[PDB]
Amino acid sequence: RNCTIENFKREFFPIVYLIIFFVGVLGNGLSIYVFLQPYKKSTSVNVFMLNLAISNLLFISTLPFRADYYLRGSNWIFGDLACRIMSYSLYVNMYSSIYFLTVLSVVRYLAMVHPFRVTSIRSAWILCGIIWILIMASSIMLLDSEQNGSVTSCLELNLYKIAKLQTMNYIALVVGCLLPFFTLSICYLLIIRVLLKVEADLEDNWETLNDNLKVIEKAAAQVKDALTKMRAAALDAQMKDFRHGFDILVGQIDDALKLVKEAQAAAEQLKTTRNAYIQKYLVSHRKALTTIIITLIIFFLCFLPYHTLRTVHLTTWKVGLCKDRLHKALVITLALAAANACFNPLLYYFAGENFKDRLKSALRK
Ligand SMILES: O=C(O)CCCN1C[C@@H](C(=O)O)Oc2c(NC(=O)c3ccc(OCCCCc4cc(F)ccc4Cl)cc3)cccc21
Ligand SMILES: CC(C)CCC[C@@H](C)[C@H]1CC[C@H]2[C@@H]3CC=C4C[C@@H](O)CC[C@]4(C)[C@H]3CC[C@]12C
Ligand SMILES: CCCCCCCC/C=C\CCCCCCCC(=O)OC[C@H](O)CO
Ligand SMILES: CCCCCCCC/C=C\CCCCCCCC(=O)O
Ligand SMILES: CCCCCCCC/C=C\CCCCCCCC(=O)O
Ligand SMILES: CCCCCCCC/C=C\CCCCCCCC(=O)O
Ligand SMILES: CCCCCCCC/C=C\CCCCCCCC(=O)O
Repeated sequence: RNCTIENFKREFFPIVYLIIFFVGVLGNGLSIYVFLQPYKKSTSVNVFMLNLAISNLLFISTLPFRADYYLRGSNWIFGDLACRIMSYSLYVNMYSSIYFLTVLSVVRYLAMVHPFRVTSIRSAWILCGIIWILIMASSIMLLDSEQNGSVTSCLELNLYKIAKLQTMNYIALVVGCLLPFFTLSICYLLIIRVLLKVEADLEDNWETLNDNLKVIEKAAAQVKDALTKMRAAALDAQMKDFRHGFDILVGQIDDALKLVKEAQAAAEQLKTTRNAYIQKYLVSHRKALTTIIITLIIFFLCFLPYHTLRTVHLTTWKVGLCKDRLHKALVITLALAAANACFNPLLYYFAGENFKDRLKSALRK
């Protein structure tokens, strides 16, 4: 090991791996504890988040061993099977995470489309199981093949595996990184488009309501006229129960008129119900937009630099050449990719589904 990158590695990896370990145990242990708290309602997004956190915490449990490897001067003492498992756990976590994130963004988009619409929980579990099976079967090759002599080396690129990984990169790069990032980019576009259009419509709706209510507030002959115009507009607008409730408000006001204080007072009750109708949409859009922005940032930080540098490192690799500068850049972006496993609970906190509700419930206990 003549190259200087090895001296860099033996100090750098123990630091970042142990930081990720402790931070990731705290975050994921607490997140999983919160998830499993009983709450009157549950959702498929809770399924996807729980699967992500379990995957991340499993991966995090391997990091003290990798740190040990480097702290011993790059000598593996944990046996051949354990080395195999290091490799396998790294890559299974990474791509299961990428797919759980992609599915989560898609789900939030599809939800913001339908704010008023167990059945989908079992489907969420079925989908998770599909993802696990496909990635675990695609990764078993790592389990097939501690190599070194006079010392025991694990975690190292070497001649024996170079051609193999050159082929596998090709697939994982395309199907495991770039295709999901493409899916995310379309999801961002669609989220922004739908959000802008819906909120423009909602502002128009609220504005016309306040116009009609200001007319009723100012000026009984014209009160009935305004209420009948509003009733006709509402009838043409036909959420059957919601429309019926608003129309019953209108009919109660129009009766209290046709029977000036009671009807004008009843006119205000539409305002709070309309504000609640607006807020339902606004909450769905907040959630979808937060999810997609945090997820794109994770991809730009954790996954795309790593896959880029990894690919070039493999393509230019030669037996008797160090390439210490490219190799150092790769080591750093590998740390970032690993660190995703402690970054993800940010998403549970800022875009969870009754996450804070479950947390406040836990705090009561
Ligand atoms: O420390 C250091 O000096 C630096 C790192 C050395 N080092 C250590 C070495 C090591 O791991 O020991 O790895 C590299 C790789 N590895 C790959 O380029 C790879 C490519 C593909 C791959 O596939 C796993 C299974 C993916 C299954 C899958 C999931 C999907 F979602 C979609 C499609 C598929 Cl197919 C694994 C590694 C590339 C460059 C260097 C190293
Ligand atoms: C992942 C990164 C690269 C995404 C950046 C892509 C840019 C080009 C995206 C982000 C938001 C997108 C816009 C979102 C909304 C609309 C309104 C629609 O009526 C025409 C397209 C238009 C104007 C989109 C054009 C493309 C767009 C500007
Ligand atoms: C909504 C905005 C539009 C969404 C789109 C934004 C995200 C693009 C995603 C993937 C493209 C990846 C393209 C990478 C192509 C590289 C091909 C290449 O460089 O090949 C090198 C060499 O020729 C081979 O051996
Ligand atoms: C992530 C580090 C390496 C992990 C290797 C694979 C471990 C799998 C662990 C947990 C997956 C949980 C499986 C639950 C999904 C099945 C649901 C169903 O079939 O209905
Ligand atoms: C990673 C993100 C890439 C940045 C893409 C830049 C394009 C952003 C375009 C529009 C952002 C719109 C923000 C939402 C405005 C809401 C205001 C309103 O609805 O009244
Ligand atoms: C967003 C970065 C993801 C990974 C980087 C880790 C460090 C980030 C630390 C703090 C970021 C906080 C982002 C909060 C977004 C929520 C905004 C909102 O609630 O509307
Ligand atoms: C809940 C996070 C609040 C942050 C406070 C900082 C210190 C907290 C650290 C560890 C507390 C561990 C909480 C686990 C105990 C179970 C919770 C309960 O009592 O219901």
